[PDB]
Amino acid sequence: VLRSVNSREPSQVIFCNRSPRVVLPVWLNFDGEPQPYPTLPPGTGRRIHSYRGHLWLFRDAGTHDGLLVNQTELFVPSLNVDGQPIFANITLPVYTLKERCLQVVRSLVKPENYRRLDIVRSLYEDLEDHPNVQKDLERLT
Amino acid sequence: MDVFLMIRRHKTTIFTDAKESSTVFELKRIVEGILKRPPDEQRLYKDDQLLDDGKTLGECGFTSQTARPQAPATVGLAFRADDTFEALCIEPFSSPPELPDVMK
Amino acid sequence: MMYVKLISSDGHEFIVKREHALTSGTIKAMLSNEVNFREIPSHVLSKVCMYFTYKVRYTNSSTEIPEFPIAPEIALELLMAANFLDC
Ligand SMILES: CC(=O)N[C@H](C(=O)N1C[C@H](O)[C@@H](F)[C@H]1C(=O)NCc1ccc(-c2scnc2C)cc1)C(C)(C)C
Repeated sequence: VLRSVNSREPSQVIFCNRSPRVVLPVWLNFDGEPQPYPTLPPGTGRRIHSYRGHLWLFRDAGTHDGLLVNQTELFVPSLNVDGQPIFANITLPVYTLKERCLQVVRSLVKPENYRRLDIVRSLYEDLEDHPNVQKDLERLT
Repeated sequence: MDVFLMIRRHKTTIFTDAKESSTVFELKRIVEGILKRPPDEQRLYKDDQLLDDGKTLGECGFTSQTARPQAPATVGLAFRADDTFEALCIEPFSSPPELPDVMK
Repeated sequence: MMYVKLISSDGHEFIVKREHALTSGTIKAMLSNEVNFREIPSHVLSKVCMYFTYKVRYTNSSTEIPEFPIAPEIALELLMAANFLDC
């Protein structure tokens, strides 16, 4: 269902990383498989060639935490007006305090040791259930 | 520009925001609305420095880029009891425990 | 402006805008103007209040969003508080 369209109509795009994370751009190919592309360091930009109807999403390259692009989950390049590229502004979401705490706890505790933490079982489960693109694609469908 | 503050006295902490251009006296009116004490019974501080009523929060160094929503700047507060003002007393927050082994 | 008082296990009294406290469905239920938290110490509850300020300020805003900072030493206790408060 969620897949790029094979339009062959070029669309030039600027990926702008306005987050403090290393960004992994992910292209959804014609069968809907996620294809990872080169990462963007924090604060950096890249002018890239894409196509109309193509679907992109953006993740923290290290943790796969979710990021937003133009304030939403998916970015689809559109028709260029007057030869101008489309801007893909990549930003942190306002994570819930809970998800933000899970991020920090995950970065400090090796996964073998989640169970050793003195917290209710359901928080072990929340930590183990770390962000992943597959899961989100199932969600977004 | 908004500045984000914690106004602190003893074991009391008010979270609020104000304009950089607003005055110390105007902050006292804010505290008055919350703690029911008028400006003449209030002293505001930045650290140990007593703040002048007529000055802006900006002039007293509370700026949009230092007094942030996720890291607000602290304004000290003292009340007059009868004739004289109590000393500035701010109770520290509790201490975090030691990091568990598995977080080192 | 309407304010509510949130009281930490160690007696610190945090006074925040009512609107901000209602970020938490748990707090909304404890109110529906003071709530005592017997398990949340001040070094955790202060951060919770900072988060309310942060969330209200940066929700539906296009000004670049900074990272919400959480020191390692408080992260575990903040997690538990966040989970209790559903925020
Ligand atoms: C006609 C077509 O659809 N071609 C595809 C294509 O050219 N694509 C798919 C996406 O729309 C876009 F990725 C484009 C493409 O692969 N462009 C090359 C490209 C190279 C590096 C980068 C990035 S991302 C972060 N840094 C860089 C340098 C982005 C795009 C492909 C993969 C079948 C050859």
